[PDB]
Amino acid sequence: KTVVVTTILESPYVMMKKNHEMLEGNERYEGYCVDLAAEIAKHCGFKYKLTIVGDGKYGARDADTKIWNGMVGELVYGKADIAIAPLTITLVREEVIDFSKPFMSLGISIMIKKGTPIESAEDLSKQTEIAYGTLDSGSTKEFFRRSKIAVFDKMWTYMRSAEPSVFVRTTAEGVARVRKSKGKYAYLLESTMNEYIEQRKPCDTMKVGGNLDSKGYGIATPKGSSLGNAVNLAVLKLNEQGLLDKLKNKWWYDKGECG
Amino acid sequence: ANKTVVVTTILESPYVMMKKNHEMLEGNERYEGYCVDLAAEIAKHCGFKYKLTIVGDGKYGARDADTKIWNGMVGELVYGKADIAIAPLTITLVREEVIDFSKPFMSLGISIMIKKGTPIESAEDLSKQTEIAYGTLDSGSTKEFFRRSKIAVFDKMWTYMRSAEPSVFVRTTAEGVARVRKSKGKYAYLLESTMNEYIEQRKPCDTMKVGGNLDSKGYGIATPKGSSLGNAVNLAVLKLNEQGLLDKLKNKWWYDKGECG
Ligand SMILES: N[C@@H](Cn1oc(=O)[nH]c1=O)C(=O)O
Ligand SMILES: N[C@@H](Cn1oc(=O)[nH]c1=O)C(=O)O
Repeated sequence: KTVVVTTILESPYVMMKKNHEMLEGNERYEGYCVDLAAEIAKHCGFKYKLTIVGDGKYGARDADTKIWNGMVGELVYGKADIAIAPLTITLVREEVIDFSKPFMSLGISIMIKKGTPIESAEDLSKQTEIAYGTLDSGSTKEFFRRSKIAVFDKMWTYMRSAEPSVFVRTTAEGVARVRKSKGKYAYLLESTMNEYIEQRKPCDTMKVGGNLDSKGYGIATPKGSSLGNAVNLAVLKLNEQGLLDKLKNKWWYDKGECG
Repeated sequence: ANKTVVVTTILESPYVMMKKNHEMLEGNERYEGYCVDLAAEIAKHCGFKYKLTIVGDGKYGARDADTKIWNGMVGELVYGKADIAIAPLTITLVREEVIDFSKPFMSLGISIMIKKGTPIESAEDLSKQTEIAYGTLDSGSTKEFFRRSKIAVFDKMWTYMRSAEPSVFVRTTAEGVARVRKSKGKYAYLLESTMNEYIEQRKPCDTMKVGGNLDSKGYGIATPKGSSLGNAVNLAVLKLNEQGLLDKLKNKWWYDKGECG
């Protein structure tokens, strides 16, 4: 049986190849997770079909309906057999789906328009001139909503009531907002996307401060899936062979169009 | 029928260390450290009583080629001598094949420790010279890394280390640190970044971590394959990290009382 892989269009993990309109199937995409999927499948011995998550979200649980959306939802409801994307390993998710050991490390970080008067999260919380938000339906937003740390708590109180909305539908939108806000908007996103955007034209953004936390991305499968074991061992072998580092260098620093 | 959980761990600073008056203390009270605190937090969150026991052979864990017998903490789990391992045990493929690991509670990578002033800033530097000797810890993931690497530079380093005389391998991290400190810069030690940065903050502040890490991995809490404690332990680790506890514990044992400024 062909394995259904749910993923999300997020640079440089999964992107549409140039001329993708005349391409079909898996050949339409390119990126770190596209290469990763190939390696995993190769090591686990299964054929697969890449599909972009329907609602374009990562995965959150609606406090009301208590339904899961994004990639997490597709795994939970049997729409997909596995998730191969920059999906953050978290407690709430781990309670409904399984995660392989992490294939990449990261932490929430700050992205600013070059020249912006901000060096840390604490800075952002002390001022009101510069707005700041996060992605929706993701682990970053949850981070602030559940944080009991003074600074983060303060930032959350501000963000959930900010007007206009400081939350964005996609990372691209958060980035575009920073670039077009003349420094009046700072975006909170994972260090991985941050450092990637940092090395791309027009090279007008940069990462400031340390990471707010430390965690990783994991390949996810429906709770109690037979693929779980082989996938986990595959991630470990790939990391030990140095493949994960090669892929990281290939989609991140190689083609460094910035200075 | 709830029973006291046997925790195998290892005397490795600052994860597990003997308290000052350890001889006036008994049981778990004899020890202090990052993993001692971690054990308490996990036990609390999972609701179990435990007994900390230092691994007999003082090794992390390796499979003897030929007899296929595992030693160290990994062996304690495999042969049922312990119920769980709470220590800086590196999550690796060969180990995950015989025991279970929770998600990472700490991140690290192999690194280089030098005596200050030593003319080395990378693994490549080490591989192109013979004046400065270098080695790793025995029965661990670092030695296995070089032994199994297909990467040119690392293969070259392993080829040199495995046959150097006298032996460049040490039985304990402490022995490796001593060798770096007393060898006038003629010895460089390969060890995990975590131990490296801890030592860098200890007197007499004569060692330094140089270059980036050779890899990126983590430490996990290990349990015998199929253990019932597995699930709860994994979740506990995740909750602790999200609460910021783990970041707090590392600063406590690494920097809060650093001895080098
Ligand atoms: N990897 C995140 C998605 N997301 O990307 C960011 O940069 N922030 C954020 O929430 C997830 O798995 O929910
Ligand atoms: N955590 C390592 C033990 N060890 O510590 C080092 O610094 N190198 C090394 O092999 C393991 O689990 O085998």
